[PDB]
Amino acid sequence: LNDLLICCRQLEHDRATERKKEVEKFKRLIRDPETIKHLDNWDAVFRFLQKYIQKETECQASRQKKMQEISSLVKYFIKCANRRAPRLKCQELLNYIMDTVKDSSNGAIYGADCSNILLKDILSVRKYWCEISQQQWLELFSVYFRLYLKPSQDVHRVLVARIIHAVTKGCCSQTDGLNSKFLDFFSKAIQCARQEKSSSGLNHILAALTIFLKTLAVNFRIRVCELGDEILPTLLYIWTQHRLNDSLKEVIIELFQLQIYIHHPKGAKTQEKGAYESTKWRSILYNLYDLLVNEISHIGSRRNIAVKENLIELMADICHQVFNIELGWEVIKDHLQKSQNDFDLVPWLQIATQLISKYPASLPNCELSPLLMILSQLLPQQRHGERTPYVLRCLTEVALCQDKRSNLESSQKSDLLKLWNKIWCITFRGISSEQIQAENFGLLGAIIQGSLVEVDREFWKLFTGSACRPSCPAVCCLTLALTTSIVPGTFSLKESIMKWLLFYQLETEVPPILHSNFPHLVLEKILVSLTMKNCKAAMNFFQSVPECSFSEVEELFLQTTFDKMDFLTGFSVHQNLKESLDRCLLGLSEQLLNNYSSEITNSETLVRCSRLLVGVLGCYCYMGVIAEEEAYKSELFQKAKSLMQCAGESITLFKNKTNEEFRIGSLRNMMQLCTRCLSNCTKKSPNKIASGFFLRLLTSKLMNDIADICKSLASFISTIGAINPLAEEYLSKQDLLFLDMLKFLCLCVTTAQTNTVSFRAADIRRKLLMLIDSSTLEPTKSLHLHMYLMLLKELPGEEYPLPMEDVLELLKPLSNVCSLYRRDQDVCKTILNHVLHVVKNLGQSNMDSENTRDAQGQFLTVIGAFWHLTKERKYIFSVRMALVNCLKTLLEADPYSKWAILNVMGKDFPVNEVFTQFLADNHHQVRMLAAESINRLFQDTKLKALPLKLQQTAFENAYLKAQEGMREMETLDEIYNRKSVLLTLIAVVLSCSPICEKQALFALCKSVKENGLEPHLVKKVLEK
Repeated sequence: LNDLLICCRQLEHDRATERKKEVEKFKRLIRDPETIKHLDNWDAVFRFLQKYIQKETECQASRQKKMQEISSLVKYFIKCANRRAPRLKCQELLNYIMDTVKDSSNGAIYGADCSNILLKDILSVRKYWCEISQQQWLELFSVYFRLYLKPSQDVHRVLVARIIHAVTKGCCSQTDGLNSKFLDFFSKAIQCARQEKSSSGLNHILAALTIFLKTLAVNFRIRVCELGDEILPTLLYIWTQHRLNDSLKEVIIELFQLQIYIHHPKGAKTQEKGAYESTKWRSILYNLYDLLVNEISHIGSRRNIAVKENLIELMADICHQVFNIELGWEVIKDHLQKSQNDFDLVPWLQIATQLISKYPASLPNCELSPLLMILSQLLPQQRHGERTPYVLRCLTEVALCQDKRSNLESSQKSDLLKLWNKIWCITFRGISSEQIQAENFGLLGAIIQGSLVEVDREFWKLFTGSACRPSCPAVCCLTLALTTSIVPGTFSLKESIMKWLLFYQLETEVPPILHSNFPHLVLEKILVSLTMKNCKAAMNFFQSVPECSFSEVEELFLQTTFDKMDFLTGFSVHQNLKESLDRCLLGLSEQLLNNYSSEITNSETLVRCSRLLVGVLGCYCYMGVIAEEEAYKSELFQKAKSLMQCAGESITLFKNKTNEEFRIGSLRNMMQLCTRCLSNCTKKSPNKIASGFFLRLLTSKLMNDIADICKSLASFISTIGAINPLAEEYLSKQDLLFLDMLKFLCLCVTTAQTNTVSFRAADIRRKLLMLIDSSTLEPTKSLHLHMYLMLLKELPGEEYPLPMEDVLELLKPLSNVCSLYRRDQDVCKTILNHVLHVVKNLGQSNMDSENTRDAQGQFLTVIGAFWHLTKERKYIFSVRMALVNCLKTLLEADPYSKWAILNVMGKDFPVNEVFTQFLADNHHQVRMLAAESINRLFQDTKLKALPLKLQQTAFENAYLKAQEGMREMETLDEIYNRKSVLLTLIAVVLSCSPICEKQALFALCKSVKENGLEPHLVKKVLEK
């Protein structure tokens, strides 16, 4: 250490001729013991190299090579300094990279190399990706945009843009964003892009602009609309003039879609329904429709003749926004009719299909009949063409749209009935084709569900014999045929259908139903209902049970404009058929059992068949045919248990040969199947009873083997910016398998308590908690973070809480984990989202021992640390939203704040008082989440109300906070946003509280004149 420093000082003090050899001497001076003893410093040798460079650069073109050399040297040094871990501090290295490229004296290749080091070594490391402050991000963005905007053109310009694309992604996701005054830069980069044909970095500049606009859309929406009005004509001109590179057009389409989303949130058409309108925007919309219409009739817009879907969605959005120069469905019908070849006809079919599906009200009922006639004329060509699957999908969308309308005239309905009968006649013939089985059966199901065509006896012949194989579309059409019709008697047809569904090929192909996954409890319901006295009643009874991006910004816009307000809103069975079904099931199960081999036979097929058996039993037990106790003694249960035993030995084999990789593919599939076999929902349904039967299937040995393999698997050892540590690309096949079996074990432990099972849930839960033991758990490891997060999310349950010791063990590693990932915003948000599920077990103070108090304090200190850091401006709006959600859950679990008090700096804060503070936040999303969730302060929400004084003081504090947020105030967007929060809070209080109704109404009356609330808006709220 000291000797190395002395040698470095001597080399630095040597003469230039001596320094020439001293460079190589210092390069070779590094060694493994030197690095081992140097772990802390590296900054000392960094400044040594820095003054060496500053002295060398001062002393023609002959210097250029030297520069290259020294560049390589520092690069090599960096690669040697940060190879094992990022020991080198980000700050001074960032300033060095800043000022080496800031000056123009350095060579262009030197600047390109320095930018290469910046991109590949600084911005590619998560730690440096996080420790960069907001000022550093803004200065790097500014200087690099100045570099890009320079008139000098080289290859490195492209590499400049890739830096900016990175920098913006680092500025919009790790800090509170960059100021809106930076919108000029991009605008400049756009305007010059009009002149130069090269457009070296436009592909990355526009992609970074998309991220900036997405971040800058929650606030300053009018500013973004004006920016779009400014730049969109230039983008249209670029599209028309440019060489049309696929990446550039793809990014431009994304920008156009973002602009449409911002202007028309979720299809808002009129200004009074949430849309923002301008004359320039309307002209832009018409020009962009013309551009898309022209560009669609191109070879590259798509062997395959289908236009890429993003173009189709953009075209459909534009058409919906410009349909009422006159535009309408007339041009679509004309293009559908006149076009001869399928090249120019498929795009219009796709446009019509997407427009009808996304906007069912966009097609007038007067034009429905001509469209149906055109589609019927387009169906047949005596054979199967390229256009047929698209025509079938368009017809399916039309059929689904028709059934959603009740204002249809009788003459119109009777005319459409004839066309639908003709359509059925056309499509039913030619159903034997395997290529369009999905589309054909989808059209048939759409027609049947709406009762558009009376089902004939020929239809029921489809699900018999070898006419068609059992598939998801065919079974989904059959489950609607049973729902909306009665099977004819051609004891014979029902038995034939049951045999067709359960037809097993004798002696080695698996039956088709076992081969492919089917929707849960869909085959079982059909099979059970086919044996019932009244098939249609059984189907309807089964169907009557209840089941268990930029969209958020559009919802926030709608809430801000107040167009969206979430608040203020026994049977009898044919014995012969029942026994025939049991005979078929026994035959299939024993056929699987005998054909099963310990090595070659698949495992997910056995699990699928056992799922079918237990689903049939659960469907029978849901009705009055069979009780649970008798179902436990049925031969179907024994066959399912044997199937489970056969499947378990596949896991048992893997328990020893963990090194295998081909086993993992099947093991993951079978784990997913077993996971979806269960159901955590508690409402009585066939799903719950089937899940109970499947729970009783599992044995103790299989569960112990799964737990042992999970224990073993945890002991093992391009992208724009740095990779998220929670990213899926860090997960190997074994890691994914471990995550699957961990979820399966968690579900089994959670839902075992309701029934009586062969395995002990306590031991498995003890092993699961042993997985996150302090000695073994390494939070920095990617797999261990996922495992801990999954355990935090899945283990707690309000209905049957964890023992307080188990909850204490669960929260034990939380503080260290949060300390480790303090600077990572995404990981902090995920941790806050996942720790919210502990509050349900935490809240119950029935066993108010030392353990309950300890667990409550342990959770509250972690939440208080996050709140204190948030007040210290250490977290972005996403972490603030996660914290608001956690505080909302705490308020739900303790309305009176008996125990939900967080202590910071020796000061106690009730959660109710803290939650009000977020009403005056600097981000509109957090404000409108707090305002929308403020109803927890007025009702128990466990729907009893709260005491008079508590409600009064809560409303007074919330109203004062909302007023204060307004008071401390180009800026039109902020004013509108603050008024929206005030009005939303008052409306929520009015809707959720009869005690404070008069007070809220008087507050609204006062704020109409004091805070300048727009009367036309509060009137709209008051009408609702």
